[PDB]
Amino acid sequence: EYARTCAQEGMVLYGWTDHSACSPVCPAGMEYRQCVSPCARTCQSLHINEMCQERCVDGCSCPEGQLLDEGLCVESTECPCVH
Amino acid sequence: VCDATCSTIGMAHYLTFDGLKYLFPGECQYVLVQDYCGSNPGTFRILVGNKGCSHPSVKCKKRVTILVEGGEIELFDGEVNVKRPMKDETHFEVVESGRYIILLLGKALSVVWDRHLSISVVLKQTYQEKVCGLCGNFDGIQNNDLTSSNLQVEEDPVDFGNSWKVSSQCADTRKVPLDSSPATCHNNIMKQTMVD
Amino acid sequence: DQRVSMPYASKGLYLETEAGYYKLSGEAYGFVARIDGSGNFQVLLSDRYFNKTCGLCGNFNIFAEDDFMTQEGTLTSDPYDF
Ligand SMILES: *[C@@H]1O[C@H](CO)[C@@H](O)[C@H](O)[C@H]1NC(C)=O
Ligand SMILES: [Ca+2]
Ligand SMILES: [Ca+2]
Repeated sequence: EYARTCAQEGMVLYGWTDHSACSPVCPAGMEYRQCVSPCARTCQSLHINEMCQERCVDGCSCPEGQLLDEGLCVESTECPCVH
Repeated sequence: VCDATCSTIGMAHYLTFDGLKYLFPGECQYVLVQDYCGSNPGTFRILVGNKGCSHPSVKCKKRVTILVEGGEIELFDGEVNVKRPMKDETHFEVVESGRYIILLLGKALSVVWDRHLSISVVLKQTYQEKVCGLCGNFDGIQNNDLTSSNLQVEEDPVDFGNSWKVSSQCADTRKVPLDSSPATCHNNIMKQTMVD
Repeated sequence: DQRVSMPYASKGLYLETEAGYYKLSGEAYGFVARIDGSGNFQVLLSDRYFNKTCGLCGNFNIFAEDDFMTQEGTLTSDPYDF
């Protein structure tokens, strides 16, 4: 809690969970990042930008590649199609 | 060839350039029309966003964000707002005349807004298949306006506009069962005649 | 009572997931709620209700001592009966 409560005030902290030996729970493929953008570029997404000027929010998210596709992190190569 | 015209007749209906009325109740933000389509520079990115507008009512106040010349001018709630002025101000123009907000943006682009819901963008002879979105491609062919963002024609428009939402994680709309009577006129044959 | 799927956007309330965590946004009504995986309610609320609200999360004023004003309105020292 203390992490977020400071973060809300306008001053965020970084990497504190690295040595704390406690990470908040998240499903497979993701673990807790800090200050990920809400507009997670997913798999079946339109490539538009500079509308998501929202503030930055903490939470768990995929690795660098491994785009989101239906609640899991899957590699960008295997983005399916839909019909 | 003349100057075509999108439209939003009512809350959830859409008329294409080539002319194709179709039904699409949405609640997310959607790409009405743009230029960034396939193999193009992508000058303008007119968007539209409705809220509480799957069922038409006194709700469904629209929001419109139009993205041209690296600017951010948008409108809703009666007035227009400049969030980011664009570079070439010379082409910019606003004509608040009568009931409308006539709004030019260039040589071959113009927007009209009834202050309430309607969005009637007007494009010139310039493009001729250089755009895509919910209004189709502006090619003259009238039965290829449902070419989804994944580059295939779809038969069912409710799946189409789902392909054109911006936030790719919001709620896509629901395939409604087809009938001649909306919710109120459903099994309300009396009212159904008076409305008729 | 009817279990619905997710996401869900009726009546101006977008019920979405963000960063693997569930969100409920009421921006028209000026709030954002969410939950994490472990279960930790959080409410981001707009300054429009400055000095107005009163509930279990206290009033949105500046002070942090007076925000036990009961459903009648009574500054109660106890954080429990409140
Ligand atoms: C809160 O409202 C009360 C009653 O109207 C008023 O007396 C008081 O000055 C207000 N305080 C703040 C911090 O706005
Ligand atoms: Ca066409
Ligand atoms: Ca307080």
